[PDB]
Amino acid sequence: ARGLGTARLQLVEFSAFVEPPDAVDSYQRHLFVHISQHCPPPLESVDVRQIYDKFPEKKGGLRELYDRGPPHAFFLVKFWADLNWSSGGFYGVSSQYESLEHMTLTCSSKVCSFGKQVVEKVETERAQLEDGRFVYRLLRSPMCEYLVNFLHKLRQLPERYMMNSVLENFTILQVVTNRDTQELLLCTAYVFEVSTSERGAQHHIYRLVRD
Ligand SMILES: CCCCCCCCCCCCCC(=O)O
Repeated sequence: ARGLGTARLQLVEFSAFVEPPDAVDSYQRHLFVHISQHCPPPLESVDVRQIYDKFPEKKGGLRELYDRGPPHAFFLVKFWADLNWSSGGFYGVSSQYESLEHMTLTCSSKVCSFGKQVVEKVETERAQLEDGRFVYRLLRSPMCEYLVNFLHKLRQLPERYMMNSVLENFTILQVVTNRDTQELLLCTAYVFEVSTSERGAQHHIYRLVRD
C-alpha cells in the first residue's frame, strides 16, 4: 500500500473542522485534522500488537478485527491536531471514499478512552456512480457532542505537554464494511498529538502488520 486504501476501497479525503458563526458572512473553516489523497514508495509499517491495548476488547477490538481479516485493510494514522482557532460554530466531519465496485458501506467510528469504547457512531452510505468509478460521500456530519466538549476543554489546557498526556489515552477506531456481505473493507486506528499552530495539522500513515 502507498496510501490509505486497498484495491477495493480508497480513502479520498477526510477532515474534521469548525466553521465560526461568522462563516455565513465571510466563509472560513479551521481544520483540526485532514487527509487528502487526491493523487496516485510503500508506507511504513507498525506491528498491530503494540497498539492492542489502546482499543476495546472482545467484539470490535483490534485483535479480533485483525484476526477476521483481511490483514491488508488495516492502517494506523498519527495526527498532530491543530487546536488553535470561539463559542457557537459548526463542528463537522467529512469523509469520501472511492471504489471500482458498487456497494453499500457501513462506517462505524468508535471513540475510546484508556482503550475503552466511550461512544460509537454507525452510518451507511450507498455508492454513487460518477466517472467509471463509484463515490461514497459522508460530508458535513455534525461532530458528536462528546467530541466538541472534549475539544473545548483540551484547548484550554495550560501546556502542550499536558494536552499530549491527555491525548495519549484517546483513540479512534474506524471500521468500514460491505453492509451486504459483512466483509471488512478498511480498518483505521487513529492516535493523536497536538501540533503547534504555526504548524497546522499533519498526519503520518502506516500499514498495520503482524509477524
Ligand atoms: C483532538 C481532536 C480530535 C480530532 C477530531 C476527530 C477526528 C478523527 C475522526 C473523528 C470521527 C468521529 C465521528 C464522530 O464520533 O463524530
